[PDB]
Amino acid sequence: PNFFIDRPIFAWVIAIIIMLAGGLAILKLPVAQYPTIAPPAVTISATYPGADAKTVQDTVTQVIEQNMNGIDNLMYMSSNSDSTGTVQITLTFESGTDADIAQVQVQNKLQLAMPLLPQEVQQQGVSVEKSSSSFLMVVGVINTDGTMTQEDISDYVAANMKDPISRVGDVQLFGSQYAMRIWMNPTELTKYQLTPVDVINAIKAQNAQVAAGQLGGTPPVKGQQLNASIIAQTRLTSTDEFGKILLKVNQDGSQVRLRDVAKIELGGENYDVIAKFNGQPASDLGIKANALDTATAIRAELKKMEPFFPPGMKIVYPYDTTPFVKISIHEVVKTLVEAIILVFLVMYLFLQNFRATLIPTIAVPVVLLGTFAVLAAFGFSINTLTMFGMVLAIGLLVDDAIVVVENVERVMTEEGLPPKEATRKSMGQIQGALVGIAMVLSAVFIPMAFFGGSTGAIYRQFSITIVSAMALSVLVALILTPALCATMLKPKGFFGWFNRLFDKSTHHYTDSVGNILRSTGRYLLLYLIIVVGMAYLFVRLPSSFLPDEDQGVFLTMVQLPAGATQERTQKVLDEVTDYYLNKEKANVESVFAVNGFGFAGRGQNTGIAFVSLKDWADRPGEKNKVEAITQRATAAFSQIKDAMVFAFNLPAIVELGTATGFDFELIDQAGLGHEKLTQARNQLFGEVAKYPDLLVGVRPNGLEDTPQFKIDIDQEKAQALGVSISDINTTLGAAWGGSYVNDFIDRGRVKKVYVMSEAKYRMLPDDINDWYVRGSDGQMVPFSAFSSSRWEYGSPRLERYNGLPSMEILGQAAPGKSTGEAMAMMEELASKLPSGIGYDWTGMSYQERLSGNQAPALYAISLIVVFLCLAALYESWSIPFSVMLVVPLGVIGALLAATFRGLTNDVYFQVGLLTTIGLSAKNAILIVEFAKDLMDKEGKGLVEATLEAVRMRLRPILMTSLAFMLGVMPLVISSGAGSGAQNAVGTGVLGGMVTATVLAIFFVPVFFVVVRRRF
Repeated sequence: PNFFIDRPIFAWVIAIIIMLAGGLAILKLPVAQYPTIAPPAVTISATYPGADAKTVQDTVTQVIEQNMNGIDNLMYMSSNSDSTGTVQITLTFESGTDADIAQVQVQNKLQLAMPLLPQEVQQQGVSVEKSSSSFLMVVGVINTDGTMTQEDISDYVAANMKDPISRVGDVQLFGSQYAMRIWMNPTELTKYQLTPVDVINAIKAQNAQVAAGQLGGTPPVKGQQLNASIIAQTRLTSTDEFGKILLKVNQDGSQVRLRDVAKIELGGENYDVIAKFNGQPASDLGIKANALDTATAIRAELKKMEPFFPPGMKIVYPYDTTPFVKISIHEVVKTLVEAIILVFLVMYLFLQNFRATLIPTIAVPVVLLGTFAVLAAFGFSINTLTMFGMVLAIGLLVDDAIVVVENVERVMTEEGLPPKEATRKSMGQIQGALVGIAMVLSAVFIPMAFFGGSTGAIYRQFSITIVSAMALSVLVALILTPALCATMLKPKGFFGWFNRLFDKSTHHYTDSVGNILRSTGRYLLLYLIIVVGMAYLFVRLPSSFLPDEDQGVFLTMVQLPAGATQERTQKVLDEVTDYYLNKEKANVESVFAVNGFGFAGRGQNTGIAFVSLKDWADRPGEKNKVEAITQRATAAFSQIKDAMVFAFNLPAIVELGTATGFDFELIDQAGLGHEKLTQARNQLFGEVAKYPDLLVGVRPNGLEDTPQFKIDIDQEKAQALGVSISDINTTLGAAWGGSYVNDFIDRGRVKKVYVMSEAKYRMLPDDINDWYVRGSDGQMVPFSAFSSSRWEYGSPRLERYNGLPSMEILGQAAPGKSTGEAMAMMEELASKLPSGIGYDWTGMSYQERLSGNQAPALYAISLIVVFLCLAALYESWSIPFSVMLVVPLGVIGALLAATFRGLTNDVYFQVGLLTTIGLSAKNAILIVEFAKDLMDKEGKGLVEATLEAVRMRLRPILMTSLAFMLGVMPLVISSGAGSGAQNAVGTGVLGGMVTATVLAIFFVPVFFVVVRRRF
């Protein structure tokens, strides 16, 4: 309005205020390369020392799966069961809910079922926690001295850091804590006729701590004048003085002390997990609100102890992402900077007035700040993509300002109107046009919130960003612009030539237009031909979900055959470290190799290797680039190999994996039995490999049967010999498996006690015979007495899906094939199989199929609402249609690019499409808005009004367009870190806009012409 044509500063102040607010935003908000994107998933952990997967499923898990019931938004419930007595159970809860609450919903249940359970486990640990696979980061620690061991490290740590640290979704500690370990000598127990049972018991007794009452505490006596507390034993505090743990005394008189018949050692709480950083032994932490603050408070909690470390105690940040992120963000900001400073001069071109250009110079930043303050009002996680949203906001931000600029400029110079009335005339013209364009453009991005999914939220954030940005841009366009002009604007040979040439060219081209408008059929047909090629492209699409880029690290798994060791594992893992360090040294900065932690649960035949790399400024070799490195290492690890080795990159999202892929999950409905499930499953592998035209990479994520060694016990003779079957089982377990006897103390820290057989006696079938047992009467006896032994094959893995023994199938559809038709193939093959066999999909292969294929609804709805705003501006049923025909034009321009260059589809792509769409609209909008009134209220010739409108306005349509174009260019120009997404974005919008803008100038007129002459 002109409320501000009373008052220059009132709006100056509004604006300074709003920018100040956006500035307030800078600090109080989050920072991340990505927002919260996954649904909230919960996990349960359970432990049973020394047994089978089948064992627990039949003892522990199956219970839980039975007695869970009544839990909100319970999407689904998967469960693993491994043969190290470990269970991880994952329940995903429907999107947009509260972990903090369902965690409890679930823990109450986990506690319904506990007493059903053992005392071993019930006492060991039964934990509830939350899902996070992608480790926020990692830390490693090595002994530079190279003199001590990993358990030393881990013990130090736990005594020092982990608890301070945990006060953060998860902390994981590879290794274990100092726990005392009683390595049992069986031979000498036989000598002295002892089953370990006596050992366990004597230990339970000689290591404890008990009440002592007090002296005269509660009711005293008359004249009593003293009170104190008594104290009994404590927990024995040394291996040495467990050596003193007395059992027995010989009849001769000699006693029986423990130390003489076993190794009393410090060792692992367990260790089926080992680490070596650059090959040198070390230990670690996997660490997981906020990203940067997290990192920095962590570095702080670290520094304190940094000087307090023992000698040869060095840290490492082997697996990290933060600096990557910051660098990406910083340069993506340099982007904005350069894009704006371009405009700074693009004005000077057609204005040449050091203050003809400053209103735009000024406004934009204020608007970006308004967007900051938007997300401030609503939080919404300042982060990368929501920042790209700022990038694309630019030209929208730009247009209306450029517009008013040239409007007033022409009104004054073309005619000689003082600033006030010149401007207010421009306004009497253009007031509502801008409202129109804004309401239009919003019709594109608004409809996306009602679109659901993790992508649902991606679109929510990016689009609401875009749209609020436009809102504020408009508002200011309608506030301060009107006065700035009459605030600094009074009523070359390096550019004079250019103005000359511009004037010549505009006349040449408008003349070509006057010539061609007479011809319509040919160019009319060309429009449709363009549409057809557009559809040809829309069908020739490659397709994806998101890209992945160098992040300073990557990974490689290692799988050995059934039957394995830490040793045959670690030898190979060492060959790997050797390769990476020796042949590709220049980029291989370090390595964090591991032994034990598999990717399909945990085990022995599994290993994982993290790879850390050099700086972005010293890794320019495209040949020795990230993915080519992996490529060539693969061949290196597919040649002289006797074990499977995937070697590859890190998908840069929290466990979403291949989106063109799928993960089928087969289930035994009705008591068919594990064996039949396996049979039909391998059978289906063999049967489905028949169609390598739709279905590719069909491997099971589960693992195969394995030699299980059974020891059958003949109850009869056991009873016959005065024996406790319990004594049998207990000797067995305490020797071979382990046992949580009790606790002891060290440095105010309690710690565990295990009593397990010495190593070299507990490793082989024949070793069994070395074991004896004390019958009732008292005489040591072998297992050979009553023990049968044999072999078979059973699985070490057992998975279940919501109640039921289930198996997994990792697969992918052909690239030019949706995952849906692959689901059709899978159902066709499997549903044809015997009764009792059901199935389901999951994860991606579930999520993306429950809601997919709605984006067309977005675009139809936007189309509609835009038609509406059009007729609103026009009160014309007929006119709107014309301008909508502008949609397709920019489209091809982007589409063709994806083939003109090696680029593909994603979110970014849909987004740039919608963007260029709204932009072409904006362009034609004000063109026609002019021409119409220029006809009606000037009574001009319809065609003549078109020509007048285009002539009076040709320079800015060029200006703003090309300006946004040049602002976007650098990305496509830009390479290096992050350049993946950067270029992916910069490409499509240029491609589309070039076409849209270079072409509308000839057909907007024709569209309107034919609309009017056929109506």
